Amino acid sequence: DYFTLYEAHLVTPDFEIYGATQIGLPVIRFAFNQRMGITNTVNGMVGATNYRLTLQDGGYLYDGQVRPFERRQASYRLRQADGTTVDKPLEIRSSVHGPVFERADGTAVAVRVAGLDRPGMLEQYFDMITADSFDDYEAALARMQVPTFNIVYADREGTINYSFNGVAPKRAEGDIAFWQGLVPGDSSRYLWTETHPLDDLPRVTNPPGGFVQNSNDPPWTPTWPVTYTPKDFPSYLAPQTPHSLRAQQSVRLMSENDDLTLERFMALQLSHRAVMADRTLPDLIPAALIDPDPEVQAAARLLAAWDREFTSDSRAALLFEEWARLFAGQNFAGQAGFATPWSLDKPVSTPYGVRDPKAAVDQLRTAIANTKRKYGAIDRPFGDASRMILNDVNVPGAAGYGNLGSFRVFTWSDPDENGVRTPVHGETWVAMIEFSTPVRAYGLMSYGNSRQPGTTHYSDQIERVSRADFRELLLRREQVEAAVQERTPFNFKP
Amino acid sequence: PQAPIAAYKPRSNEILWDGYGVPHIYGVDAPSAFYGYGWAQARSHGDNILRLYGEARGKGAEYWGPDYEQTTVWLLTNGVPERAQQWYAQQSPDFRANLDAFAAGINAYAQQNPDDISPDVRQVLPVSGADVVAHAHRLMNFLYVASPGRTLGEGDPPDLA
Amino acid sequence: SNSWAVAPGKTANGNALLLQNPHLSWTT
Repeated sequence: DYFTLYEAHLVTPDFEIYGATQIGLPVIRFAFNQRMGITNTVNGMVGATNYRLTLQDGGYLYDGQVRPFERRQASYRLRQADGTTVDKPLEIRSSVHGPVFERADGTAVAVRVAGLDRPGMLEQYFDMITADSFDDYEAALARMQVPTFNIVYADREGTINYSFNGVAPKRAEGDIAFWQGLVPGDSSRYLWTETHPLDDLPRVTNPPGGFVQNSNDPPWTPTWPVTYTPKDFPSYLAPQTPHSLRAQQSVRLMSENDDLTLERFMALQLSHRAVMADRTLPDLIPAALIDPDPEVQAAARLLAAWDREFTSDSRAALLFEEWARLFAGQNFAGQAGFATPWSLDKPVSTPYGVRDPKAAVDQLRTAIANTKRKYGAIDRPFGDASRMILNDVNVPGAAGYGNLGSFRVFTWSDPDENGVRTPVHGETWVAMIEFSTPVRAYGLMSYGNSRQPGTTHYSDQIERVSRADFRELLLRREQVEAAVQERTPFNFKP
Repeated sequence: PQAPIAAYKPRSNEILWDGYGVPHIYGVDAPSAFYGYGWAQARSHGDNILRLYGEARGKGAEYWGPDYEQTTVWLLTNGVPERAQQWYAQQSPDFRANLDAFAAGINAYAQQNPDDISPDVRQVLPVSGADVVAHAHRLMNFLYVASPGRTLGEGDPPDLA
Repeated sequence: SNSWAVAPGKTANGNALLLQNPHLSWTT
């Protein structure tokens, strides 16, 4: 509900913004205009701490002493089945850290959220997306009112920037995993009070490689060559974990290509490679062909002949996914199966290989069974099982799971009884902009621009998505006047 | 150096909607554009917007019963509704007027098109500038940054479609 | 989600490029 995006275009005498944003927000988070544009990705900025309290004598232990809770008696109303409401009491207990919650297992936890004193989130975004210059953009960003997100920026003057943005507490010790778990709630040692300014955070501007990127990876290869390393920052800002195969593809697609056109940029975004197959099939196939089971041999020959792309017509891709579920977990992020582990020294070519081929063939054996049960056969076309269905529009799917290496993402659901599955998460608003004069931009919204019952604008873009047939985005008045189908005059009197 | 194309200067307030239901909102000043934007959003996503604003008031349990209760406890315990009132008062006067206009656009869409608002979210109306601030606050700080799941020791993401 | 920005020197026409590409729930 909360995550649904909406596309819009605003024009006044003093500003212009085009793009997508979460419904209910009065500013456009994914915005561009004739001068500039930004986008966002989740960085998981650790902006809160959960403290384990030690309860003692009706208070909590803190620096050797029992300390009483701040307590207030509040209440809220709860609607009953018969349409009335009843008054329910609610105690709000609080420690120095913040408000206290009790987990089902009895753990008393106090949550401390940073940046509760930052009222200007909406205005900061607003000033960012209507900035007259990069310096103005940066001064807005530097206010620290937007508590999270990677944020990427480009403009018609030629500047690009990546910022690992958010409001991060200053701490004197502890790495990210420590501050992500339950931190001890019995000592002022772990009670932070200040937060980092913008120039303490990983950022990159106009780097020698001529691009920036982020695909939810930790911020240590935002560009290539890199301009910093993890030791340049406090160890609690971001993980030092293996980069996903999608994120590896992100770096490669940008770094290895040059003399880019908007057209080629768009084509690169559609990348749907089974990178994990590149890392595993060289060891897996010969090991599997040794197996006496003729079904495993046949499975191995089907995988070997596959071009390793998640296309609609792929007969091997479903089977490969089912193998990967076992070899790398249900999220495809597990590392224990590989022979050569991930390394930041080879960040787009590790991990690699199959550590234990014999065990992996056993995983293939099980995956064959799983595949036939889910989909009816080991060689069902990928796009016959994977469909994009909104109202009465039913179109073939392509691309897939990010952790298998697909850049363009469709997190396919578990299949229904007929083996049909649809995206639960993935491509929504997709736009590509060139900051020429005038700007040129194309985009699509997977699930349309409206969700009101009976609208003709819920399912009217998904067929175009199935063919990567992008809409030209219309910012110039004359383009808008040529395309208009409805005019709503309004007037606002405060 | 080459300047950008001449900016368009709106002379009247209007939404030009294209064939995919994208609103092109022209305002003679900022508050007008924000009003148009709220009207549009109400038209395209009104019901779920009203539900979300209702929740961010801490009134989910009151409006819609037990399925909304744990979110209500999370938000009231974290003081979200009152903090939003403070952030709203703490806005710069000019941006506050933009937020007020946005909310007024929602209210106006609903008032002019009451058939399009689902019965059980009607009780949310009217919405205010502070509701707009509150929803943003709950989204950023109390879904993205601090989720109920990570504090309460639960797990799987939201589940209401 | 994915995000790309490309500097002028890496393009043919000499203008920066931007990809907006948030991955979010469809909630069908």
